Amino acid sequence: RDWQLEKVVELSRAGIRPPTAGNREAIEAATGRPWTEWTTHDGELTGHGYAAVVNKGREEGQHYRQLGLLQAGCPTAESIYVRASPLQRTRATAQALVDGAFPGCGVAIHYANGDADPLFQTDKFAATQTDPARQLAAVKEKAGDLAQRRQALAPTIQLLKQAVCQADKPCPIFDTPWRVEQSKSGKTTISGLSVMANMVETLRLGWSENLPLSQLAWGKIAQASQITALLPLLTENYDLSNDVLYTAQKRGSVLLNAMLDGVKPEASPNVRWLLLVAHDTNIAMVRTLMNFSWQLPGYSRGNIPPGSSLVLERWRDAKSGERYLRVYFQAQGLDDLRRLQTPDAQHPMLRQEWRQPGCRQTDVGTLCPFQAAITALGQRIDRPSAPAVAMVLPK
Repeated sequence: RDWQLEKVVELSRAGIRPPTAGNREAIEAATGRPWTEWTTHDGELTGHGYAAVVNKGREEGQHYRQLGLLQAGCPTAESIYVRASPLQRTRATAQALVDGAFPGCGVAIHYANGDADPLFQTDKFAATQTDPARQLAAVKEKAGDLAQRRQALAPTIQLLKQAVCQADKPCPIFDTPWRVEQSKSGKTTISGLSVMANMVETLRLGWSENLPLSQLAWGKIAQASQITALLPLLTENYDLSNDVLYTAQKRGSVLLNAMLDGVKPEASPNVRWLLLVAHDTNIAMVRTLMNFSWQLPGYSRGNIPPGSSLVLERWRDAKSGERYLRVYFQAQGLDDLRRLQTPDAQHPMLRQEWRQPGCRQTDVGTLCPFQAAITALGQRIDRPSAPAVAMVLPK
């Protein structure tokens, strides 16, 4: 064996959800019409979502056993530690991953006893909140000419409008020019764009969910390519929120730091696989701190599909004993999620590997000298916003 996988650190997004309660209200207001009520409650992991996540977890359990990272059979405390954001959907997604990865092993997952995890709900902690003033300057600065940004996305805005608006009946959201706004809590948002993004996320999830076409966008969206054509609005909103460097630094540093320290030797806990299950906003902030941009086929730049994940693998050369870090983002394509396609040779997981000068191509993927990789991924971390977190939760 030329290469030995030593440690996995993984940050999964929650699986397929219906829109959140807030999303629903914004998007129904924005389109002057009610949207499909799913058989899943708003914000929770759909069963289809669980199915899709189980399928990824099953392949991943098989993959990592074959690579000798994981023991055969049921895992121990040394095999894996799963830590999920306390929301229902992330817990359920955590359960679904280990459900697939360790068939019948009743593997426990862990989450904070309250509603805030310092790794995830980072805006609930002193060290890891944005300063409103700074946040506004930073968003306004990346945004620049917002009228110019709206014009550039005009075609995509139109496709969204053709999909979600009734002819003859008003569609207010498409009429409001794009401004940076800031709520009393200091959350910034782009008027019009944000809610359009929310709409687009809901359509994508509806597609992925295997909703009937009649309940997705009233018959208007019939093929995966139509979802793909709408995703640049979602990319736009991410560019002006979660992937604004400053926001990523204040709210995402603690997570990236916990992730890099987790892939480091002598890590605590002593586990072969540290699986963190949280939200798209969290993945977005981390990859932005990693300065890791991806574009998977069928998706737009930076897109974070349901049940997707950012992975850090520490590998070891069998000859030299030198250590390498492999970093990638993985997801399933739109139709694959819709079809509950089990990933395999003819329908592989979509994947893009991070790279920098120094990395090398190997049988097991792009591998980057460890210390140079850890240093590079970490440059952008704000140390004061990266407190140490005990990775093993209580209870």
